[PDB]
Amino acid sequence: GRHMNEFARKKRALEHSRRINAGDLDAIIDLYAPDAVLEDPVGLPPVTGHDALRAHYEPLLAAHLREEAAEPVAGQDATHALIQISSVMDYLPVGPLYAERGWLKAPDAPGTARIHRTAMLVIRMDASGLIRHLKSYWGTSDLTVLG
Amino acid sequence: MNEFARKKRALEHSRRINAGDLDAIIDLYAPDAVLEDPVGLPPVTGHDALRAHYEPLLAAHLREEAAEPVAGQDATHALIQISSVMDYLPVGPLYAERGWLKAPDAPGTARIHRTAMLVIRMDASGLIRHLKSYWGTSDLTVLG
Repeated sequence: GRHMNEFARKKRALEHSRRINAGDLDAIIDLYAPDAVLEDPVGLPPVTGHDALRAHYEPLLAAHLREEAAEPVAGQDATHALIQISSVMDYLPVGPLYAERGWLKAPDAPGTARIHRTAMLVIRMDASGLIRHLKSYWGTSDLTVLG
Repeated sequence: MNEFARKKRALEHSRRINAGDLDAIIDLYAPDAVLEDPVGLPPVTGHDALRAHYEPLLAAHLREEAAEPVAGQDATHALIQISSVMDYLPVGPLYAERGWLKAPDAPGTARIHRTAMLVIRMDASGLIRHLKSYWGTSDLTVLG
């Protein structure tokens, strides 16, 4: 008994990419419901609630995570927006964790290498515009170690 | 199914739609496949309802251009963004009814553009168990 229209969900999905690029942690977290569930990537155990979300985004902000997002689409189901995201960030300090997980090799800078990743996000939003659930789909074949 | 395999099947789905052969598309689906197109509408399920879903699209000469897909680290998912164009008839009038677009001044030369993102769940054989096609009224445009 209340919901968010396609355009607001769409803009909201673009705002998530926007705030990630702006690098302010407080703003990124504000987009999530207090108990929001993040799967990044889908296939690994979910990150849930604000404190865990902060700890998830901090290393990404340290690696200077940079996203260029394509135009999102919307579901006709009152909650969803999907968006494709191309991303670049430094190998450090996240890369070694992706290496340990089995997702990529290990460059030879590594403090000058960068990582490219392609992902498609499935985003569930409630009537307040808060993200209740975000699934970031990307595999090892969507993960590349650049220069 | 490895990621590579999953990605290609996703691409193959767009290819067979473009080819226009009904049987070849349906052949990609598991016996109990579930299709949601669009997501938010009642699921289409079963061989016979899957055919009746794709038959008017084929008549509309639906063309898909697929972007590069991604795979989930979960052994089943591939996601793919799809831009599609089709003749306004015969499906347009359906969409216009529900208020998803405004009916054109032709309609015999008008086209329908659509942007969608698919979430495909496939079994070990590369058969589609579940396909969620996410597209909204704002992802739908009437051409000419």
